[PDB]
Amino acid sequence: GVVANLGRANPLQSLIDLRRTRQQVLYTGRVGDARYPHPSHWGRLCFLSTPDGENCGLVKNLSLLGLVSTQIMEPVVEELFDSGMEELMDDTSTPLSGKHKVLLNGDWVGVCSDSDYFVADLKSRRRQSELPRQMEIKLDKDDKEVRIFTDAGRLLRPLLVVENLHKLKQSKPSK
Amino acid sequence: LSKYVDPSSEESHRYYLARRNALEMLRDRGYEVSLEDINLSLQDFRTVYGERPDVDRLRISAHHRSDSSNKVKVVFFGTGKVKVNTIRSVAAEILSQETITGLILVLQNQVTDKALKAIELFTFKVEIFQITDLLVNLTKHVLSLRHRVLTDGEKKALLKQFNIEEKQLPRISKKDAVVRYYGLEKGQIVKVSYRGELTESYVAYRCVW
Amino acid sequence: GFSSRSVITGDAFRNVNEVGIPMEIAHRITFEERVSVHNIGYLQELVDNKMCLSYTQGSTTYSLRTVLKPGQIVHRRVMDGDVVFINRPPTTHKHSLQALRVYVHEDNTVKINPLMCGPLSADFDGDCVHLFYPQSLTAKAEVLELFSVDKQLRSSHTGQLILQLGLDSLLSLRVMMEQVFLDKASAQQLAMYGSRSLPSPAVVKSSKSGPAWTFFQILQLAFPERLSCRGDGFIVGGSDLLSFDFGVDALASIINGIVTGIMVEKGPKEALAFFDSLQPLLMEHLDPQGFSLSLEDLSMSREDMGVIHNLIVREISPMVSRLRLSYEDELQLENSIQKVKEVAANFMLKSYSMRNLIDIKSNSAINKLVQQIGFLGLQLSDKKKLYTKTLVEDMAQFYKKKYVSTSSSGDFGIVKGCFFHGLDPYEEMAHSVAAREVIVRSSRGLAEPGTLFKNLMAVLRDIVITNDGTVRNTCSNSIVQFKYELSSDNENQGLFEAGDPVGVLAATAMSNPAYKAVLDSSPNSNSSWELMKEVLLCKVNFQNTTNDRRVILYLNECRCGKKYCQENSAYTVRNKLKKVSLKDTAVEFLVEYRICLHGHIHLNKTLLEGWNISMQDILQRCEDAINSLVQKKKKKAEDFKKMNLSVSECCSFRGPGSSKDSDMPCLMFSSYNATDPDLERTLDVLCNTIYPVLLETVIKGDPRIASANIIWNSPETTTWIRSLHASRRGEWVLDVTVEKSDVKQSGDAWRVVIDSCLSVLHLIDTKRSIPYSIKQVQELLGLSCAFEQAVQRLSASVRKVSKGVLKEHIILVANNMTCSGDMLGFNYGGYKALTRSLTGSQFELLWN
Amino acid sequence: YRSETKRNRFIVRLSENQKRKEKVLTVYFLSTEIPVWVLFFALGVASDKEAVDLIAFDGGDASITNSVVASIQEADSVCEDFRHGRNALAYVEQQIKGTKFPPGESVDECLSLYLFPGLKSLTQKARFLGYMVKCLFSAYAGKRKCENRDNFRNKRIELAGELLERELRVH
Amino acid sequence: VLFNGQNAIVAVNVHLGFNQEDSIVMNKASLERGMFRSEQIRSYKADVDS
RNA sequence: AAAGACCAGGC
DNA sequence: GTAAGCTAGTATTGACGATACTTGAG
DNA sequence: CTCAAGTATCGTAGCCTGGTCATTAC
Ligand SMILES: [Mg+2]
Ligand SMILES: [Zn+2]
Repeated sequence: GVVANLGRANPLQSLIDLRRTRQQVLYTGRVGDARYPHPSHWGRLCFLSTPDGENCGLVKNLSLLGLVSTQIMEPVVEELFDSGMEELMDDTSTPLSGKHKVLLNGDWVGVCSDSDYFVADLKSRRRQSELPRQMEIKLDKDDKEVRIFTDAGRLLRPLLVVENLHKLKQSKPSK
Repeated sequence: LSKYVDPSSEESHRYYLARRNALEMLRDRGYEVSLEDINLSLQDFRTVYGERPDVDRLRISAHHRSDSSNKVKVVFFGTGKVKVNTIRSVAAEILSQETITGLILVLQNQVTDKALKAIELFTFKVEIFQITDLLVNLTKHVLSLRHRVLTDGEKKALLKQFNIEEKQLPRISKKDAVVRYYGLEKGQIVKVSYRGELTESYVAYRCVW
Repeated sequence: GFSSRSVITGDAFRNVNEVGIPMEIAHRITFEERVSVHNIGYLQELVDNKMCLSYTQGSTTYSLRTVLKPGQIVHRRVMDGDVVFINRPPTTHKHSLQALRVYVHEDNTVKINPLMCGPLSADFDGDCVHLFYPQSLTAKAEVLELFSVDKQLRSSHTGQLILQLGLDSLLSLRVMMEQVFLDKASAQQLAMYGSRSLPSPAVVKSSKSGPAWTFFQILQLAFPERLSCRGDGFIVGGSDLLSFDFGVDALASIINGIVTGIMVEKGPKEALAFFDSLQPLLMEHLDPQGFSLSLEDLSMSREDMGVIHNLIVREISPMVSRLRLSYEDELQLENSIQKVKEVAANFMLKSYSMRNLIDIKSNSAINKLVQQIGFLGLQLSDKKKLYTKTLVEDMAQFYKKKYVSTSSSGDFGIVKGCFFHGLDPYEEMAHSVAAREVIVRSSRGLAEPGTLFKNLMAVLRDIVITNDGTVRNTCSNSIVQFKYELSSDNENQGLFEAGDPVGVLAATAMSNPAYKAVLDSSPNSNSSWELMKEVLLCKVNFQNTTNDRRVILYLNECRCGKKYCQENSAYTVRNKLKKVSLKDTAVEFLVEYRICLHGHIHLNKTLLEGWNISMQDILQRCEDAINSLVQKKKKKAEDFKKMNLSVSECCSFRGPGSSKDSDMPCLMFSSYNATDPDLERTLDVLCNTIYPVLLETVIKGDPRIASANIIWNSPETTTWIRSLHASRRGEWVLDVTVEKSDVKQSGDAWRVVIDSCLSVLHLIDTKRSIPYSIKQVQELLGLSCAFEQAVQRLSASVRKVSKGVLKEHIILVANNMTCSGDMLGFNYGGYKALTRSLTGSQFELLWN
Repeated sequence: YRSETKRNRFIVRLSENQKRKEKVLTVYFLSTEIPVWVLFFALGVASDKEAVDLIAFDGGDASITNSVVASIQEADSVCEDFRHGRNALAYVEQQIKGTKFPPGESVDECLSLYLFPGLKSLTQKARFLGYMVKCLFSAYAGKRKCENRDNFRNKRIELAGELLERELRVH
Repeated sequence: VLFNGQNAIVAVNVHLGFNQEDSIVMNKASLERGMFRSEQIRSYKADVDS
């Protein structure tokens, strides 16, 4: 189910044939909740439009402001120390209670003591264009963990940042 | 009673219900058995036979109502797993007794595939039951219907009308509830008239096959 | 001979048995005729006018695209008055083969009368039909004689008519009923369409206006001459409509009574002539008035919407956070939301247009309007849906996340808005899950009717009413039934005759409500198809499933005639039955050193008291079971040689964590045969053999009953599994379920419920309690009782989906199931069983 | 744990490889079932107390303590004193090398190649194994949820570059 | 080019029973003035060796 | 020729 | 000759009925 | 020395009509 034909009946059929997504399954007809909307589709896949034949729910359509991320080619691990991240030492004798673990694409690269300053400083340095724009930072309070993602294939969307939103008044409303 | 539980033995009560079930099935089959040997309480049963009753002091049952030579017995059993040598020895003493035309073997926990062929050779017609099938009377249930067996002449007169040869009829199997409750052989034909608001005034005829 | 596919459109002004055929189709299809006497000149006219396409004299097919002698074959083109037969492609259309008379037009479609939509189950939204053209003359006779519309007028699935007044005709009759009188000009304009003459006016002169007819005199303009019949709400005498009582709740039934009066005494085609005169009259009546609907029809007021929202936030939302946490048996939700929906429908039928455009008594069509005007209702639940419970938990957490403005202000599965005012994005996602589940259930789930129809036709194909009248199989020549109907004999003819294929009619009358139920996929139409599959798909081999172990227990009536004493007997037997084990009371397992190692099973003090258990009870109920298990199956169980038990209300050993400090109840145990030189193997035996078998010991109740819950029943089904007891309706029942480890062969669950109910059996209604599954009733009560119960269950399930199916097909199905001797199913396990156990050639013509 | 190379798959399982055994921990690395305590002492840990420090049980939870002492006294029931110098490492030599299609490497280069690529020292690989076992024990006690593959935070989307790379490697 | 159709003036009314079962009725004069008038081009292809 | 593969319309 | 480099070597979305095997014990 | 059974697999699981393409050379 990988390569399809491009339709040219009107320009809208060509537009929506280029914005599809598929979950391929083994025997079509016995799947789990694959055919249903999940609440993690919000803002990134349409929960109203889908086929009704055998591919009901298995083929999705991108939302309007939806973006697929791409791989970041610059190294990012050495600029994490500037926000309050420390090394992972080699003694296997020292305990690390209270510290949160940081994980870059699943690889454990360090710890951080204060996690509600590390994340808020990484996010502030991303909003001033010295960290890459497609970098995902997730703080996890229950698992005591900070996950960072820079790989390809993640679904993104734009949002307004409220605390920087007062910087329009002083600007000029040119488009 | 609204919240009463009987603080007595259950096994005497089980043998009580099973023995009155055996008596009921003989009386509704047609043989003459004593009234109020059915209709007696649980309490006077416990007075006459106890709370943990012995099985060989059973009710050796009676003979036919209109006929004389057709007589029958019952045989109760012990709790544990059974071997057919017991059944052959008790059958030797049964045929030594006076005369019968059969008996009802009420078993307890198991019958053996070696047993049914080793009771098949005996000189009368006996039945095998189960002690836990004989608690509720199935012909006292509300959904039960009459199964009046018709005579051999009425079987001939029904086969007269439709020009049929008894294996083109609808059947009822012999390992059925009412078929063993009345002890019917293969080839008899029974009728049943249905009451019920979609099948009222509807009768059926089945051949035991 | 030939076939043709085309798009259908409608036409109300031609006759019911007429079909309009496009000219491009008609001029390329031929009919063959054998030229002989009485048609030399009539066919010569046709060949002179170049209307015969082809010819064959002898065998050599010479074309004409020649004079006529008697004895060759002319192939002429389709013209007005011929007979074709129509069929929508029979995906579900099992009985839709109709014979129609041809007229020709210039357009591209096939035109049919709008009364023929329901006999074909078609509509005009893109449907195509196939027309077939009969060439042989005996085929023309068979088509004209078996499948004409006047021949097929009374249905063979139900007892009703295949022709019913529908959408615009019924609306025209309703608006003709709400105003009663008509002036002279419109009455004479309508009288132009009647087949009879217009009567004198009912009102000759008022001082206000001129003369005026009533609408009964207009409706009588379609009758035949000298008609005099009678039904429920009408009296017709002397071809005059004398009486017709008020209603809109009765009107369609009164029209059906008038048509069945005409077709019981009037002619060879008079009911069709009645329809052919009535329908264009009603169209021409409605046309100078119009009928529409505005936004005012769809806008409930602010007051009534406030009452709807107040009834929701008062009643529905605090209950739905209680009884949904319980299991499936609490459908009180549906009754309460149906009460609020009744309130909404009573509000919305104040608008005059909306009450004329629906069927008020219908409920599937009245829920759809409540969803538009008022609330949508329940959209998410985790009972018998095709999605899992993790989706429902994710949606509840997402409901907490998105309504950060005062979360838990209602429930997450209830939508409060309407379609007319618009949904939230959250309500749209919740509604979209429910819509997706209905769509998937309607598309993927059309394989069980597809299997059922195949296995139904495979067994019911060759069952015919014979020439002597007995319903018989023909491949084995065995009697399935002695009579098909109850009043059919050789003096009185009936709806069915000799040679009728009653097995195929039963199979199609069974397959129609299944396909209708799955194509709807409502909760009611899902439950009905479940109840139908539980009868039609029984299995002759024992599968010991969940329903096979279920038993319904009834109770007696009126301890000493005191109030509130039947529920006491119910819990008396429940407290005797219900299983609770030692691990349901254990909290910790503490091994002690003081021979040397001594185990301490610790307990909970409170749940002993809340269930009335003492500790000597637990010692007895452990000791008897452990001595039985060291007696039964004697190998690898010699760990209980001289193992010891002991009991105490208080031990207070209190290992390192979660102390109760006093009267933590304890079952100490030990061992004495394990004279070991090491403690490490003693810890293995006391923590890996004894402690497993001492946890699953049951202390109160019977060890074989898995569950025994109490249901109030009283489902206004009036004893759903009882037939003749009383006019009582409110009995409480126990639904006992046995553990899987005890039922080995079929019929065991009744045997172990009655034997475990034995010390309390003086309270249970012995003559009424039954199992739940139909094969278990067959094992308990016999084959005739199973036959009657299968009829009684199949009738209820089929009457919930499609109303009025005749009893003859159901009784034939239940007779064919139980004809082998034991009740079989319509699957492979039943089919191979009987297969292993086991018109044409009806008459002959000749000369005289 | 998955990665690019098919020789990088690493599984920790909590099950009964057998009465009524306590559930123990097993490692499926390089198609070879190894006890996890042997792999702990092979990677360079010195004591059982610092190994259960590497797991960091968060206290209590007697099922976790029962499983770790069962895995210890099952590790001791397979190798005779694996804690002594290079006994466990020799054990994983003879356990890796006897498989179908053994890798062309000694075990030290096998660990530096196919065990957790992206980490530097064997100390860090022992710490990562302790974190993995902590995640399993936290899911066991009901404090963590299992992953469902319908939540799109567990999914990546492959377009023309990802598909064309895979197609071009074959040809 | 996201929208492909016309703006038609719609009435909601019965028309002699000709718009039942989801049928519609159209205007002759609106169609003759060019509403919903369509052009269609089909291509027929063939090949030979050279 | 025959099958695969796709799409659409129904059921 | 293709067997589908060797390719893994279990190490990732299906899930039930339906038929066929290696136990203990009368 | 055989039933049952606890796995061990097999194999079908929506179905039918339309229109279309593109079909390993060795
Ligand atoms: Mg349609
Ligand atoms: Zn204690």
